[PDB]
Amino acid sequence: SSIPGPGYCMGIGPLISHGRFLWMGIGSACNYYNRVYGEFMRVWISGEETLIISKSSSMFHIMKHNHYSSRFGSKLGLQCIGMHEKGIIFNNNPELWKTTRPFFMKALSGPGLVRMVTVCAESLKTHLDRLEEVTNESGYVDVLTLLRRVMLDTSNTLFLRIPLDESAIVVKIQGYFDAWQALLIKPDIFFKISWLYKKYEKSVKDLKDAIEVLIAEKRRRISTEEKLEECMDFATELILAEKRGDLTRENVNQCILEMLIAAPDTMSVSLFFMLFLIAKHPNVEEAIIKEIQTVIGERDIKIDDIQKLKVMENFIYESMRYQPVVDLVMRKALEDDVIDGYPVKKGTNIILNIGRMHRLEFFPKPNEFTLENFAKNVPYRYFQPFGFGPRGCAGKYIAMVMMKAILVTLLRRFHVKTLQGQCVESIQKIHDLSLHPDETKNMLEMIFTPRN
Ligand code: HEM
Ligand SMILES: C[C@]12CCC(=O)C=C1CC[C@@H]1[C@@H]2CC[C@]2(C)C(=O)CC[C@@H]12
Repeated sequence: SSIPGPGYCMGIGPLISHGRFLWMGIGSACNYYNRVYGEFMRVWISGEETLIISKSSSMFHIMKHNHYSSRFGSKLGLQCIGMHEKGIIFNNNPELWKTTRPFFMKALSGPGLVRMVTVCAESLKTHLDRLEEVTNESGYVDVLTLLRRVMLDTSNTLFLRIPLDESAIVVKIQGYFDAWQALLIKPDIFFKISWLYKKYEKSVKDLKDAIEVLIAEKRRRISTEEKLEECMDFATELILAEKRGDLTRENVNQCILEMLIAAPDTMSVSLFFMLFLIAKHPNVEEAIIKEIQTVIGERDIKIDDIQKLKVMENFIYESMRYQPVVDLVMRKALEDDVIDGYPVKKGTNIILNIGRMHRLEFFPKPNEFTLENFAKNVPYRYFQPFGFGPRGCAGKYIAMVMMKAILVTLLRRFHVKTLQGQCVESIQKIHDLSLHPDETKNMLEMIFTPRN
């Protein structure tokens, strides 16, 4: 099988397609190109041939096998944000990625995942008592900012635990994400004309310098520390690995950065969307509340409770299916292969359009939000919200814990209303690297009225 997609008009196809990605945003471009051409098609980002693929089979092949455990993107852009051959998220050096990932994987499972269930709860509680910090005169809560701050507090107290300016760092993290998003697929040309990216360069510096402060203190505390065996955590594990000779200070520093931003970037937007679904789906809200009564009562949330919360689990999955935040995934082929029908050379970029795939394949009612879609056990090869295999989401397990943890603690205490008719469908979203609300609009606030 030869490959679908636009014509290579002797060097115009590549320029229009890259330009389309820049103009529309990565995610909407992927959808455009899938809807026009096949569910398996070719495009160019910069020069290199880049496949955009929504076919469940192809997705599964790619994530399963070890010769796709790379991503891609502008080397100059990645260098700019400090992700070029450094952390793990966009660390495309196979050997260096291989050696770094285990640190993340240890921290996001076993005992740390058990700790997380209560660290999440206490953080949100603590923030819901300080609801003045986020609420209007008119009673409107800035849910996004609330969520970001608890995601950051949570992440800190589990992986690092140094005191910090919660509010300031949340704003800096947003700046870093925006920068990352901007520069990820910008052509080299862009980086020559340098009053066009100095803007972003400063966002990165601001976050990177704020974290250098924290990791500096963390270093001091480790050197003085007496019973070092007792109080292990992600930051420490890394720092100790450097102190052997396994890791580089620069790399450590990026991994710490990357762990802190991860949840503020993604969890908060997912829970936001989930809250807007709860608002406009009262049928489901009851079921969830009934389940909480049955299972938890007015006891504190505990690790053993989370498996029992079957309805909420399905709610989360359906929210992530229907309204994804991470609707697409970037890989690269490290060896040649045949993939479904088509041949794929090494160095070929890949974009798995998992958000489109969740509407085209397995589910009874793909285009409407219903828990009937998760009434019958879903095979993991028809629904990958986190990905799987050697480079799947490192937080995939702990994330589900955290989402159940915060929804329970919030919905226990507050009914959630949404201003006007506003719903997830009527929210105006940007659809570039991730899929998230356009924050330059308004009517993104919510209202929290008590229970009992
Ligand atoms: C709703 C929540 C989340 C979703 C939907 C999500 C989804 C994803 C997806 C699709 C990937 C790409 C995996 C692949 O290429 O197959 C990914 C990567 C990643 N996620 Fe998440 N994620 C979430 C939360 C988190 C959290 C809370 C953390 C950390 C605390 C995290 C850390 C990562 C990391 C480190 C990677 C990169 C793995 C690598 O490239 O080696 N994620 N995530
Ligand atoms: C989940 C994630 C990591 C943690 C974080 O801080 C923010 C994001 C959002 C973008 C995700 C990324 C992981 C890698 C993804 C899936 C891609 O290959 C394209 C989009 C990108």
